[PDB]
Amino acid sequence: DMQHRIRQLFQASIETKQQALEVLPPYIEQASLVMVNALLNEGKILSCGNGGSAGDAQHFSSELLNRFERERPSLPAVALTTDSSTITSIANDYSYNEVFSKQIRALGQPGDVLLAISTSGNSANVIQAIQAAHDREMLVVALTGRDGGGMASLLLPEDVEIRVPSKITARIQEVHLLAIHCLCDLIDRQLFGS
Amino acid sequence: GHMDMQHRIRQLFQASIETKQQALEVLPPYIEQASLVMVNALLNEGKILSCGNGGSAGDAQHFSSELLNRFERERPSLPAVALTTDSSTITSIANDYSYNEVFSKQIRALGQPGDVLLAISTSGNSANVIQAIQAAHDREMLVVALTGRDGGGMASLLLPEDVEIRVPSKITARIQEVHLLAIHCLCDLIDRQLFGS
Amino acid sequence: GHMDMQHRIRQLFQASIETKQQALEVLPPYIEQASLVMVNALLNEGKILSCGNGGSAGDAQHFSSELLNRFERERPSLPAVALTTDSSTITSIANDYSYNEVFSKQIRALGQPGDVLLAISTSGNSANVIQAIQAAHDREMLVVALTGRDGGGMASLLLPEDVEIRVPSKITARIQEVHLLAIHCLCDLIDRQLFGS
Amino acid sequence: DMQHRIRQLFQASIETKQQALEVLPPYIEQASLVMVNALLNEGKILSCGNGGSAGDAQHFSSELLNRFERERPSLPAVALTTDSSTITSIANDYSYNEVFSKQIRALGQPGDVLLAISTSGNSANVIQAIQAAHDREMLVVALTGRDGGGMASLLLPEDVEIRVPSKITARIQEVHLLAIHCLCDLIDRQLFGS
Ligand SMILES: O=P(O)(O)OC[C@@H](O)[C@H]1O[C@H](O)[C@@H](O)[C@@H](O)[C@@H]1O
Ligand SMILES: O=P(O)(O)OC[C@@H](O)[C@H]1O[C@H](O)[C@@H](O)[C@@H](O)[C@@H]1O
Ligand SMILES: O=P(O)(O)OC[C@@H](O)[C@H]1O[C@H](O)[C@@H](O)[C@@H](O)[C@@H]1O
Ligand SMILES: O=P(O)(O)OC[C@@H](O)[C@H]1O[C@H](O)[C@@H](O)[C@@H](O)[C@@H]1O
Repeated sequence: DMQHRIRQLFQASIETKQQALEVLPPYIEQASLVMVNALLNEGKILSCGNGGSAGDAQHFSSELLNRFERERPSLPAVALTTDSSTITSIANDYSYNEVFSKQIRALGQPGDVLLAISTSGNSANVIQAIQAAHDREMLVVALTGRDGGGMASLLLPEDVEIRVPSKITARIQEVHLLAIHCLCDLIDRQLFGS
Repeated sequence: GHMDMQHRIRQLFQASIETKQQALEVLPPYIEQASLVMVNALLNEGKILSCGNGGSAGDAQHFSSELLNRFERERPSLPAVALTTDSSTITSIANDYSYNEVFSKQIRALGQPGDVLLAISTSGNSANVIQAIQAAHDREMLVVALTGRDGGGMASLLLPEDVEIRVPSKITARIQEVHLLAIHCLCDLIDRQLFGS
Repeated sequence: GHMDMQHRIRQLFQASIETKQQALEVLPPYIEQASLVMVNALLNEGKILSCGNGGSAGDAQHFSSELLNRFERERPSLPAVALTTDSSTITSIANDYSYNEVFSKQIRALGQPGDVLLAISTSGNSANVIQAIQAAHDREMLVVALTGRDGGGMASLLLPEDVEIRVPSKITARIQEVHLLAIHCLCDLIDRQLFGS
Repeated sequence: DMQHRIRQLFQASIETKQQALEVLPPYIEQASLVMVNALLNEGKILSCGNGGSAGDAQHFSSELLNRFERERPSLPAVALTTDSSTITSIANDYSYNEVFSKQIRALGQPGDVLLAISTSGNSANVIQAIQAAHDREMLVVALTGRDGGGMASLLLPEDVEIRVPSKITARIQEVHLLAIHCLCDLIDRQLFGS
């Protein structure tokens, strides 16, 4: 029974990826171009998310700040989910909704990029992070799922949404991780060739 | 050299120095009781969980790292865990439920009878820490509360076996400075009591 | 639309999909044994410690947060602790001694007989994780190792009661993708076994 | 006996502060001006350190990104000690000595400031962080103790050292924390008046 349940999970994950391969590629490519153009212009990338998505935020920032595959220079990315003093104080002093937006308002420079990760598209703090990136004239790459939630209504024409065609948070995170490896691979290829 | 700046810095140093002098007059008894609660917990194979917000979250992990690595003398690592460092845990709990549960949910899972909670707050009024204390009580843990001002809601929740180290100040930055020194004192007393000398 | 980019993305998706298909053929038995080791530890009031480097450190805290908060079903928080999140602890241990001791020193302090170590490495060759396994053994803990390639030095250290989930791939990013899914499977099996349904 | 030991610690801490008040103020002021000038020119501040010093690094970044005392806008600071994926991968892949320097090379922009914290002045990774800030044309504020170690030999004329007159790490960290509150207070006063 457990073996069957595991297979069923592997299979659902495989199917979700096959469904995502049918619609995500163009958005994944557009998002990598948005990020490469920012990196080429002294810009940096900020990432935020909650739970497994906070793990994706820092997964992305480490691939860039250290490396993805080939040896190359560190690239500028900052995860907004890791400084516990900043996060706890903001949430404590005002509200949890401001933990990312408040850092973006300080760190965001025009032309920088915000990688906003949410499987529901409905996390208040990421919705507010997107508003704050817009206030700093930043472009937004949003990794989402379901119907895109409030995050999708905030996206502007230059922003890019990568909406996983799934309603299951765990499946969604699995594609998000793959999507991030694609972005890291495409950024390296674009900046340093194949 | 600029007028206001050199004056201001001197004024801040003096206020930090004076605050420690007042604290020196009332905190020693509490700092000692608190180190004994911690030492007993450690001897009984228990562990210490710490929590706080902002500068206090910095203190929570400063404490944890002093024990897990070392304070001064070379000795084995001691069991402490700061409840403020796992961003996935913290963000998912706050995002799914409420920021008020970030520490308490971890304590309910991790806390064991006889463990100790180091609850840090300069006002004594942070809801998450207040809920952490209630969770430590529900897990039959003792609480060492580092506070300031009038103790706030944290103070009224403390039980007879708990220990409060209330800094005699209303200024958060002054209270944090004294909390850091108090933590260095607890680490020092814990080594003294556990390994002697 | 650009030639190479759309081709490359498709190629990466396919390689991720194929890797999962190969993993689907060999990992289920191990994933199940590993969930049973974890479930037994949790039932016996033990806890799970997780560690790893880079993407694997992300996985270590993803695992910890799934248990401390929730995976899918509403249920009480479960005891897990990622050994990779406390920066004060990690930096002081690496700075004073060696980066190789960052996990092992925490395990020696925190680990208890019957606890479980989730050791994550795509090569199986990270020294700190290798030393973490040796420390879990010294604390009479069982080890669940998420690896890849040929298992590396981590594989040769495993004992008969330990469980290895070795992804059939040599590519780190592919192995991490399968490690994430494996973790979702363990969380799913842990809830199933602990609360039924 | 324990009461006496505690008093002795409080007293040693008080004395160390009194000794620091005799020599630190000019450096503390110079460091706040260096930081204010960077913030006034779209620059940001990066902080790093180990152990209690990593705690100071993020203490500083939170005071700026959230707030110190008065309500004011978030200021740009990034602690390089908090993203565990970045830190572990760099140390794992190369060596622990590169955990900060590698992030500075990516994130550092000319005119930014590095707050490098070390009670000994001799931590390899902070020594290397200072070299990397110099490569990015950044100024350095170094919080140190003892004789300044390798960090002090790397400082350039525009950099500022705040060397606590103590050899005891715990005393040194106590002054560092006070020094950081001074910097936060001076930055607020300079930027938004008294
Ligand atoms: O993906 P979001 O809708 O932005 O929510 C993220 C987190 O709050 C977590 O929610 C649940 O607890 C789980 O699905 C987690 O895995 C998720 O990270
Ligand atoms: O010390 P508490 O009252 O529990 O509050 C802690 C934090 O929310 C922070 O509040 C303000 O932002 C500042 O005073 C911080 O230094 C403090 O850590
Ligand atoms: O998976 P390991 O062999 O134990 O190594 C983990 C990390 O050091 C990182 O190494 C490289 O930088 C990359 O492949 C990362 O994705 C990986 O986490
Ligand atoms: O202050 P450093 O010389 O840069 O060293 C920092 C850390 O390695 C730690 O060293 C010892 O373990 C203790 O003194 C810690 O408090 C300190 O943070």
